[PDB]
Amino acid sequence: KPNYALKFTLAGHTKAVSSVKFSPNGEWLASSSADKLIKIWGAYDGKFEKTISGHKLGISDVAWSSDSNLLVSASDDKTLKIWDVSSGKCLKTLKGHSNYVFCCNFNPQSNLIVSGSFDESVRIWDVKTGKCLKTLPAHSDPVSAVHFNRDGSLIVSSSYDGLCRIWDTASGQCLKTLIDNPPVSFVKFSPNGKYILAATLDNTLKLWDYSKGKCLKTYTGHKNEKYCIFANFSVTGGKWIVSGSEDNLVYIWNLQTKEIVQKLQGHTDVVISTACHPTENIIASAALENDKTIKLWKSDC
Ligand SMILES: CNC(=O)c1nc(NS(=O)(=O)c2cc(Br)cc(Cl)c2O)cn1C1CCCC1
Repeated sequence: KPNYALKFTLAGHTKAVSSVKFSPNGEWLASSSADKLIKIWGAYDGKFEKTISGHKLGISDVAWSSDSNLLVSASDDKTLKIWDVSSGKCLKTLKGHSNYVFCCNFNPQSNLIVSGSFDESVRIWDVKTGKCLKTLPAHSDPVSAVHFNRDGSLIVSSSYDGLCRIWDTASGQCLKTLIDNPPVSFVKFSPNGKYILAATLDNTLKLWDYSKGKCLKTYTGHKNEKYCIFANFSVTGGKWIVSGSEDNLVYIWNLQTKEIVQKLQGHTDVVISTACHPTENIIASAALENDKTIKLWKSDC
């Protein structure tokens, strides 16, 4: 079992935090908030680095380019913005969605951005020009998550409509639909690209072989019936699953046995987002508006 212990609490956001993400080079943590701001923090000591501003309404998600030089943010103002992290300047505003943008990601190559929106569509965008390349009629309800696989050739999307879908990046064609149908609040590809991890608002995480349409594992015991809470694979030490929870705790499961191996206590509101450091056994966690803080935790395995 891991032994994550609190090392830093990071205050500064003035509304609920929505997303935390470590930069791929391990140096930074980015946070987004309903307060319309992105904040950059040192990944190792939690020292505040800078505030990035420009969105007109709150932000649901942020994501890093693979070279850690760009961020993209998804906002209720119906746009995404591409930011140069070093200068804090908005490089591009991605316009096209007709309602709130809820989720976003770069592909590994980082020449594309994928977004999902309340408008039920998935859009694929050219990073260099900011132009929308494809609009996928992906779902019949808000899109809660979008993620590229390890080589960028596939996209997975989830939605409140109860579906997960796998898309061919180049053609935009839907290659697979996984379908009771509780709302899907989060999905991402596994590190080895063969599985997807999906959160449903039945307080359950499920590890699916999407090619076979078989559910290999389920992770339960946490509380998730309302919010789109990020889940993570922890790949630096022991193989874990990490998720926030609506009972204010961080949950950590053994990937193989599905046993809860740790619960991290300290937040005073829903833990809406967690993130796992790329090389060290470090977790970042973030909570809603009774709390508004980010916590950094460290384990020996
Ligand atoms: C000894 N290996 C396994 O037990 C195993 N690895 C995977 N691959 S994975 O999900 O992508 C993955 C997850 C984590 Br957390 C870290 C890494 Cl590095 C990684 O590759 C799946 N499993 C089993 C088979 C179904 C569930 C457990």
